[PDB]
Amino acid sequence: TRTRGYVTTKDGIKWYYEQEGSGPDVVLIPDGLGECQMFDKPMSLIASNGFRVTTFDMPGMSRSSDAPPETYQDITGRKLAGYIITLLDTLDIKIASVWGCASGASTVLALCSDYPERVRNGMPHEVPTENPDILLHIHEVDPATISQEMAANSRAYSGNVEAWDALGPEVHARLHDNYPRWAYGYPRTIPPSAPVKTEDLHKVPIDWTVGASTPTKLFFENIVIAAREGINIGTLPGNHFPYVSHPEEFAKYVVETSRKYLK
Amino acid sequence: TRTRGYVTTKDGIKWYYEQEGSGPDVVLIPDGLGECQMFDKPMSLIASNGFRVTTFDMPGMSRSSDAPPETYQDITGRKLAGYIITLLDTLDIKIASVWGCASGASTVLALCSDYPERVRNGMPHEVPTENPDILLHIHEVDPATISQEMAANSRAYSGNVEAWDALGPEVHARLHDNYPRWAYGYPRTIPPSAPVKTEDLHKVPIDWTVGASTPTKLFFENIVIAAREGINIGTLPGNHFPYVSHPEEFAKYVVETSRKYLK
Repeated sequence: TRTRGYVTTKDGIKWYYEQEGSGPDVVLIPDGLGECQMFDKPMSLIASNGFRVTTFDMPGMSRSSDAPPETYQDITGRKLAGYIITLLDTLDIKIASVWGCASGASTVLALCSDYPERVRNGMPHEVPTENPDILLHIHEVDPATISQEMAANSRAYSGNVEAWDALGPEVHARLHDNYPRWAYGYPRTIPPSAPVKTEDLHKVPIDWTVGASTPTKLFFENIVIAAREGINIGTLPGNHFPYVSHPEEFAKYVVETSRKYLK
Repeated sequence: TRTRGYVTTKDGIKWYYEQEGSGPDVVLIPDGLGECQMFDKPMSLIASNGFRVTTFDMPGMSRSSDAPPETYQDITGRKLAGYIITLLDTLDIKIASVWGCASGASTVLALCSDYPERVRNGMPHEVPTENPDILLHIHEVDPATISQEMAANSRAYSGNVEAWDALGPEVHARLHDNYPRWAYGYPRTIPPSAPVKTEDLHKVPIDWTVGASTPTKLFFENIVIAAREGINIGTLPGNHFPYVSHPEEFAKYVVETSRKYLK
């Protein structure tokens, strides 16, 4: 059964989290928008394949908004990893298979690099390494405008607008409030903090992906870096949100990829 | 000064070709549509930097229509390379910097692999290694349908529909006649014959590119291969036709890339 609730960690964050299943641990880290309801559908699919799946809203986002200012400002992959570690310690998850897109992907990599003992295998998807043109001045306009622009951008990069709309009104209302916060703390600090250096990439197994429909230039360095480092790299259908656009295919990938590292 | 001409080579092909400038040779091999008029603007731009630029319509296409059927059936990069070598001998171009997209890129690689003495440096763009979904059965369709389908596909993937439209009605009238020809002879045999083996890639300098706006999956294999093989890889603005969509950026890429291997 899916359990849903809150837990407050020693850093002051009141986390909203969800769990389902039993078996080896799989952790699903949201993308920058910090909304874990995006994992609902695939979560059931992955859990039913023999894994305990854990997901959560990110600090200051959505239902995890009751968190100290510090937890949502000047965000890096390493900063978020530190908070995730704390959360995992509280939930007693010693080792796991970790997924993450965008800033979630940065966190995955930071975990692979600085907390190898806790990662069975990392699945990063579209690691931000450069700040995209369309988001250069996102923080320069009114909050309401940010919400509107980001709402349109996210939909456009959803990979399936119908499924994006189908996330529901409750999710979209939460996203509306996350957009400005995200813009102030993420886009400028996340990309330069990408742990994509050679010394970050070889302690644990990594399976890297990029969206099949995502314009080549956006995550082009992701591919090149992976290939050069001899790390498995491929695409997933969709764009920025494979777990929303193609939940079945997304679940299958996580299951198969994690299943191969089990022993 | 732009010279335009026709010349019949010993294989029976009546080629149509154009040339401009003086200096080291630059050859612009068209894409699968074999329409060299798409290189019009950039041709002058390249030429003005001290290069003799040569382009031509491809066998069976457009103004090089008068050609033996064999020359546009069961087409591979290697078959095209052969025909092009003969033409180069006939125009007395000994060594050249060669650009090519799609099947033109397959041709470039074949030239780099089999006729290395004739290539100063190769510039392949979007080498087909797989056949996309859409063209999976466009060879069992019919001439009017194909021209309707392909004309839209190309516009879509043009990278700039205004510029594509601005090519003119003569151009599109010729393209109209080529679509089916292209379809019966290219799609099924070009991708499987891609000269992207280890042995094909290290005899001469190669600078590989992919479209910046092209969906990642399409030429994902190109990136992985280049990176794995230590070959320079990057993006160019646009999609499939950077010479049409972004003439100045294209011309700059070609000139700068070529200048690297001069003197």
